[PDB]
Amino acid sequence: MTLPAFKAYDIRGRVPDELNEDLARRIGVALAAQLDQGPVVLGHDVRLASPALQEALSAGLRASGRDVIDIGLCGTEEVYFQTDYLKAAGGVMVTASHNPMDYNGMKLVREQARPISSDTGLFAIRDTVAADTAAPGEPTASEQSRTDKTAYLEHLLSYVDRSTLKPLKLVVNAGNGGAGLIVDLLAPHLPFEFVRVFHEPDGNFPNGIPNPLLPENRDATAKAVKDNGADFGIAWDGDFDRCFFFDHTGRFIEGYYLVGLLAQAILAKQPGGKVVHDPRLTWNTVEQVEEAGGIPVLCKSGHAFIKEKMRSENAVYGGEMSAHHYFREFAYADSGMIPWLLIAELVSQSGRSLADLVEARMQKFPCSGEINFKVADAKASVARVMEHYASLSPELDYTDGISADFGQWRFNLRSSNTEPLLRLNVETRGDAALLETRTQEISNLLRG
Ligand SMILES: O=P(O)(O)C[C@H]1O[C@H](CO)[C@@H](O)[C@H](O)[C@H]1O
Ligand SMILES: [Ca+2]
Repeated sequence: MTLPAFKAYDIRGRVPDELNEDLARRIGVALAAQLDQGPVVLGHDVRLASPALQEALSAGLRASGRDVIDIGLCGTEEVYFQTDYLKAAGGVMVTASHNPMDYNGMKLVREQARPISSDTGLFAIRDTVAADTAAPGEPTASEQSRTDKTAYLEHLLSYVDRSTLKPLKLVVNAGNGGAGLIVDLLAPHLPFEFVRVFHEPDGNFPNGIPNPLLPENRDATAKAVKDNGADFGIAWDGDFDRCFFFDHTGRFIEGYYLVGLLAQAILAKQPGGKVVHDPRLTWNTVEQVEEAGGIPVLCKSGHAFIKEKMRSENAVYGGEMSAHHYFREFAYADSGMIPWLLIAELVSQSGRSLADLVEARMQKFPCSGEINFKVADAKASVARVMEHYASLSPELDYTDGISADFGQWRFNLRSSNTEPLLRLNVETRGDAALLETRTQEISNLLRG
């Protein structure tokens, strides 16, 4: 067969069956043969296995003559930023994002933090590793320990005018992932009062997997916000490349509406910029980008596609409805920290709550949120939906699965590139009853 840990965008597996130290080391040797010249930046997340996997990966790399720069415990965006900042040949983050306790993985980038996908070298690494039968060589290169985050921190703060910031009260929920360490390093430079929930890094995840979409993690943050009268709350996944917002009532804000709002914040600083967005949910983003003088640029979802469209278009900002936010000045990479700094500045400067900033957008373009399906025949399921609606003549688009625009409502339906699921997203023009009917009706066609 082929190695199962090698997914489309990255390496995800169960330790030690699909991913282990010998596989990691072999990945190190194979990566040395794919990169242009320069050192390799390594980082890892809080998971229990992640240091041992990094040590193995460093050994394979140094056996093949690449210097390693170990930046230690970190979030995924720091490997991206440090790879670009230090002009390294590439970087590797050991992490399993939001996945179960027995999982780990790796995200790989080349120069300027460009992603390595199955498309673009990750499957060439897989093939090399699959065949590499050789014995581990000895380290012929060094490992430098570069744990200082000053440049990263200074970079993050540069997005906001610190003298316009009000002493807002913010709940932060790191889910025992790694985000609280960055918060605690920024706190001395910010006027905010932080209310820290599930703050300490703990790879045993005592309070559960860092995944804010799970209702127990959701309710922990929503409750902290109401109990403390915070202005809003922020929660991250384990490696904090995803950021989720809660308004002052404790209400979870669908990542879709943050794309348009962050867009407007950015185009206030860089007028006439291009903004990259995905096709799942579109109408609110397009109108807000245009209202702000920007240019909306549609792109297939998935972080490797977004980053490339942004480079090739010189887009100032890009956003997915799955809580990934991308910034040109951040090596065209995603950050889970920049978003909430931008929102904090917006609230401070406008005198508006986060709830009021999004309220009218949510009523103007209600959406279903992402709904996932395991079905028997994904093709036959999709066929049934298209059959049922063909007599209404929807405008179709195949940029990313199927988008069907009916005028007053639309949906996107697409297979996942990382799970064997169908993902559904629906939205209407200010009609919540139509939203519910069409979402139930489509759900029925899918399952039946
Ligand atoms: O499983 P999917 O939908 O193909 C890909 C999923 O993970 C990616 C990487 O975190 C995200 O960029 C994407 O928006 C998300 O839907
Ligand atoms: Ca993540």
